[PDB]
Amino acid sequence: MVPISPIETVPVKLKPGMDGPKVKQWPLTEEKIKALVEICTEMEKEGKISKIGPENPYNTPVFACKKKDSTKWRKLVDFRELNKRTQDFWEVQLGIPHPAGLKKKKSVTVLDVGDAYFSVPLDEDFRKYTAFTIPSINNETPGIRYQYNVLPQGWKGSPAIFQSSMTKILEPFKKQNPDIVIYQYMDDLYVGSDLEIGQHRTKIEELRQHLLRWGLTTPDKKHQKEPPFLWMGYELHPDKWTVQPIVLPEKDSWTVNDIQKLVGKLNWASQIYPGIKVRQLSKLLRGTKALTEVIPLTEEAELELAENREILKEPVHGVYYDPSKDLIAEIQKQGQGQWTYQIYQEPFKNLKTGKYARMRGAHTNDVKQLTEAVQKITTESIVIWGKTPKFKLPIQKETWETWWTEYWQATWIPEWEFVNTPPLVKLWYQLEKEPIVGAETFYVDGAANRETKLGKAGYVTNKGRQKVVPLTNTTNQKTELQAIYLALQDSGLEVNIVTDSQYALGIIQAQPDKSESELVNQIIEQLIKKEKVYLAWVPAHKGIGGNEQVDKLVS
Amino acid sequence: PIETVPVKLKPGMDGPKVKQWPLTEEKIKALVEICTEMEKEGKISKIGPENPYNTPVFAIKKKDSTKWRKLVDFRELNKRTQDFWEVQLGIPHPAGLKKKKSVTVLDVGDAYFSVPLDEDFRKYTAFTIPSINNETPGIRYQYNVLPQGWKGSPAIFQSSMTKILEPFKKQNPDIVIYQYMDDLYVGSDLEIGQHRTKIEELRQHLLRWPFLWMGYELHPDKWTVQPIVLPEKDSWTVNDIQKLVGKLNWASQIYPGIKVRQLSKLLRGTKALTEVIPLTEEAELELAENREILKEPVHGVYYDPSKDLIAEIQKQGQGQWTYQIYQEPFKNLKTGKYARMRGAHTNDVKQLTEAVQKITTESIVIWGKTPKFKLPIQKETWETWWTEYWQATWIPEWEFVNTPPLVKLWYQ
DNA sequence: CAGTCCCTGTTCGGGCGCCG
DNA sequence: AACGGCGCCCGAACAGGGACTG
Ligand SMILES: Cc1cn([C@H]2C=C[C@@H](COP(=O)(O)OP(=O)(O)OP(=O)(O)O)O2)c(=O)[nH]c1=O
Ligand SMILES: [Mg+2]
Ligand SMILES: [Mg+2]
Repeated sequence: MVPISPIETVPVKLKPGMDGPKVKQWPLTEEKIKALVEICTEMEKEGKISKIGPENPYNTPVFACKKKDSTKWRKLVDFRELNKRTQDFWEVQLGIPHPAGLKKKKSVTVLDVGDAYFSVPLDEDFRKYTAFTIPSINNETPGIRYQYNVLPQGWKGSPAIFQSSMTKILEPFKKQNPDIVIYQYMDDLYVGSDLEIGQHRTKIEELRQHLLRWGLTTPDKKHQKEPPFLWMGYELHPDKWTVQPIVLPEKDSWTVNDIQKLVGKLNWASQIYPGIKVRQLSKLLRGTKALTEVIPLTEEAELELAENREILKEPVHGVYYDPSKDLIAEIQKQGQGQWTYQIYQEPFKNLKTGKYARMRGAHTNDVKQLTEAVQKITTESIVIWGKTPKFKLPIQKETWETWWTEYWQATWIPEWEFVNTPPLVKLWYQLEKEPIVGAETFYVDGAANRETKLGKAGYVTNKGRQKVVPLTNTTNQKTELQAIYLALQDSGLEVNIVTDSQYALGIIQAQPDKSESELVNQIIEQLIKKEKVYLAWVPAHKGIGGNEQVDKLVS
Repeated sequence: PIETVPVKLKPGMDGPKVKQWPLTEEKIKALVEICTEMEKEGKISKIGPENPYNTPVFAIKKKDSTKWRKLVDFRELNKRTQDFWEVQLGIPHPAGLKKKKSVTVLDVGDAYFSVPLDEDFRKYTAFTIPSINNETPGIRYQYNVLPQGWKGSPAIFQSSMTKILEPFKKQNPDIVIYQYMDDLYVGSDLEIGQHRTKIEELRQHLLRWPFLWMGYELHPDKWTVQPIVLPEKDSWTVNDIQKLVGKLNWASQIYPGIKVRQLSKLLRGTKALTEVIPLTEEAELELAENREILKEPVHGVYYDPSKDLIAEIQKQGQGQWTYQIYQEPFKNLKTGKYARMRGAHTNDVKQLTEAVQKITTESIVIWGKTPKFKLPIQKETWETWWTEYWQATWIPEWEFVNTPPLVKLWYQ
């Protein structure tokens, strides 16, 4: 006969055709034994745990770990087999709150519900599926087995149920206090208002008593009344916020797992520290698949790590969001496919920073990557503030206009203005729209043998110029690119080029300025040196003009 | 007082599990206000995380409308109940709708909110309202009545809709009325004054039973087609002829009678691209014969009601957009071109969005289906912006392609 | 006409950061 | 040694189209 808590239960079922968990316990240390028998006894008197007998043919192992910055221990149930047989839940946690999206509040209070999962009841018909034994001695007493009447820590349904139960309890209080903001993340509650400090504590106590009606305790050890407040890993001051101090490891020998933790902290640090790079550090995490393998730091990876530590030396901070002012986002090119941005409302008062360094595609240009960075910032800004910022971009209006009007794919950038801060993003070469009068016409072609991987590449021109080059360990696609490279090498500043390669033409028409292919990078260098280039395509094997002639040479 | 028509998913398919995407502030505030009124009216009810299903939701504004309209992306749920709204209680498609001089589209989806939904099926209509900066967890609801945008709603309501439209159809035997999703397509050959008068009579006929005041007008008798046309120059260069042979060789996949023998003979040798080539007698003859074949209709091109419609769109530049609708490759059921739409010369995404809506509307009128689109755009670019410009109560299927224009086939 | 190849793209699961 | 959430950078598995060979 256990009392029923005021919190409405959540009906939890299991996947049909499957039963409950039946897993044997794990032999643990005697230190863990003297830290769980006291928990199952206190939760038994408080009604959070009931004792079962032989009528419960289930079992599940459990372990214990120390709480972060606390003398109290934390108990976790290894429900990995129960989760495989428990129904799926839809997670109501859609993201992580960010301090740059908080608005200025005169009074702020950060609460923390004590015994979060241990205060929300479990479904009645589901408590029988949570069976576990507790041996008082490691090899003497068999130990009486108990069960769970609340949410266990370790079950895949516990977070979703608590987050939904917490919302239902706060809904009447939020309806009675509309001007009070309550950021609700798991058990921690950020409460802010523009009320006076005296009147703010009044509503806080009202909220503490409102939650108490459903058995939710808000102790004083985790009650924060004085700034700075520790919230979501940040330091919340009345007029600014900053990330908690980030410590980078400094080992004399660097392995693989050390770099994975290093790049991770730098990614986390890049939300407020401007100009962080992880290109050369993550470049070391390629190919090698041994987390315990020492990797030497390259000269580029060392200079990158040095410049990041100097950025972390000076203290930085973000500000809060003011809806009465516009959102501004400004991007700079860091080089080598790296971009960094700042989002602010007043000059030099950054809400947050960030970086975009993803290299998508074998061949691309700076304009494509700038467009991708804009799209990333836009989506991030809608999550945090629910609106798109005005952009300040290091690209001329004329440059952007030339790109998007001539590109064959739909592309667009939201309202933006040009900011003249080098290095400016530009198009490094423009293909002509019409054939050039007076320029030599090169008919290029390449062929390769599928078996021997041998091939030829060459050209014929209207003036009688001709070349055929034998190639080893190549492909048809490579020989077609080589043929174009030959025509660019052997021509003047203005040249017309006729190819049948859809593959090659598709790469070059997109005006790439960088490539994972050395051959394409050499083709780009030639295209930049030219004054006029006209690429034309004809179908292969159709007896069309000089294409028929050069086809004979290379095949 | 109405028994719920039982609804079942297709055999071997579970409900939809699609994550909600981030919404702007004005859209979240619109949905919060809308859903609060729907809950007070019992149309939707709050749910918990034990419902593993979810469907994205956002809001739109129709053309020339300042009122927010809740829009659910039931695309996943719709194709998981396909045996219902196509086999059991399907809606016949009138072939005469596309022949009417004027067709008005009426949002009648509000009527679906009066019919209850099958209790065993309500869990599949779950949606989640997000919050700015994740201040609060998602606010989950499920539908208690027939939801707008679900293909099962017009099918279940069809028996009710038939009885409502029965006096009007008897009063006007010439008017063609078609129902697709939340919309009612009313077409007549009456004059513009007579048509809108008859449309208002239909509105009052529905009132005696929040977007019924709107009427988007169409003119399918004025809908044009964009055939493959060949350039006509006074002089021809080597480059002009190379492009022509390239266009004709690709067009041969559609018209098998196209020849390029005489035109290719003009390029014998290794000539400069800008050299003028006079067209021979046989070349003029072959080119003239090719211009006639491109006027003749393609052989064996007809609509198969069992196959899906496919739509390809090409960005031609300067606000020009071409498109083709087909079921089998090179068997195009319709080819067209749009020009000077909203966002022209400034916004590709708005233009592409407008083109998708126009093409879908034409497909609903002509065949009663929406096509699956092949969009010339990056997935991330489209998914960032398309909801900002969407003005329709339905959503078609789409995929993303990248085809460089090796030869300008549909627009010189 | 199929079956490959070459090449480029997306999807996904795990590594790490971080929150509870 | 547990659960859920978001982000990044990584590689393996897979898909899809031009193009060549039987
Ligand atoms: C940190 C953490 C948390 N949780 C779950 C359990 C309770 C809530 C909050 O945890 P908590 O605030 O640190 O401890 P809690 O149970 O609230 O008890 P108190 O220390 O607040 O009194 O999230 C978890 O399952 N695993 C974890 O590692
Ligand atoms: Mg707590
Ligand atoms: Mg070739």
